[PDB]
Amino acid sequence: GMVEIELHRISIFDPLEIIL
Amino acid sequence: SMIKTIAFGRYELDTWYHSPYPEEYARLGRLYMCEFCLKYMKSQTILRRHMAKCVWKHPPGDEIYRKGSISVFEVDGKKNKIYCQNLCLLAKLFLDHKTLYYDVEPFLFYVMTEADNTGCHLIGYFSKEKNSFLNYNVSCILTMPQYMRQGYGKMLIDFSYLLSKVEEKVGSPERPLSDLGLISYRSYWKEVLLRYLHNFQGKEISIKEISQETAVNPVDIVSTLQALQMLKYWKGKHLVLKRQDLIDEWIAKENKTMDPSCLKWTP
Ligand SMILES: Cc1cc(-c2ccccc2)cc(C(=O)NNS(=O)(=O)c2cccc(O)c2)c1F
Ligand SMILES: [Zn+2]
Repeated sequence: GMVEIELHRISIFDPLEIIL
Repeated sequence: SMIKTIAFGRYELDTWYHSPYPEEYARLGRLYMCEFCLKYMKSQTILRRHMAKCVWKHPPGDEIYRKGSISVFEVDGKKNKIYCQNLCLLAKLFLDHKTLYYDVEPFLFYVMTEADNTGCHLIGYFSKEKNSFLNYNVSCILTMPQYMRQGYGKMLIDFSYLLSKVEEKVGSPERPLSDLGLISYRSYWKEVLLRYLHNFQGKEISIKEISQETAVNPVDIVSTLQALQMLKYWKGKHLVLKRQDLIDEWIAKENKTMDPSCLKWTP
């Protein structure tokens, strides 16, 4: 359950902190 | 074998792509269609005779959505083979990449209509495999030319993801999309996570939770997050950049919205 997007890979389950 | 125009309801439409109508019909270059049962005929005289006796006033199948003048009918290709074949041949006049027309039995067809002072008119549809093992929640998707770029396509796309949500699946349209269809999905994906992000005031988010709520595929969410320049990378962590520029520009937009409480359907 990972996404490859450019040039690294993300995990669907990792929390991504929202910012401004 | 090239058809140039069709007569559909009160509209005359230029056709765009080849569709394998029987050569006896195709070689005339022009088709006359009943807008209700989707039968195709050779002449307007024959069409006039047909409409005078045609019993159909709406698609077959079950009306599984109604709000105001908008309906969605679920048509089983195994139970309404002829209608669905006529639907697929019509669709092929406006979709370049559609390849299946006659073996409609593996498919469900979701047909959206609008009722008005004349009748209950076809707006568009999407087909869907009854068993997709590649998680396609849409096979082919189209609005009729007279309803393109007027919000109806966004309703159709939204309805496809509404079905996925009730199914508790995440899905994606099968590729390749038409030019306009890809344009429409990207715009819809952008609007969807702007609504999610505007309606959300936690401070961390996983792709999973967005995907689980919206039923949008994780791949589509990330490419939309990159398309909106909101997917940034600092140190070793990926971040999401909330552009209120966009939530406010989106907030200025508003009917042509699907109402989930008006869905009478279970998987
Ligand atoms: C999937 C799809 C296909 C076709 C199509 C494809 C091939 C042949 C004919 C039609 C048309 C539309 C449409 O109508 N898009 N415009 S939209 O509804 O106003 C719209 C849609 C999304 C976001 C918006 O902000 C506005 C569509 F969504
Ligand atoms: Zn008819």
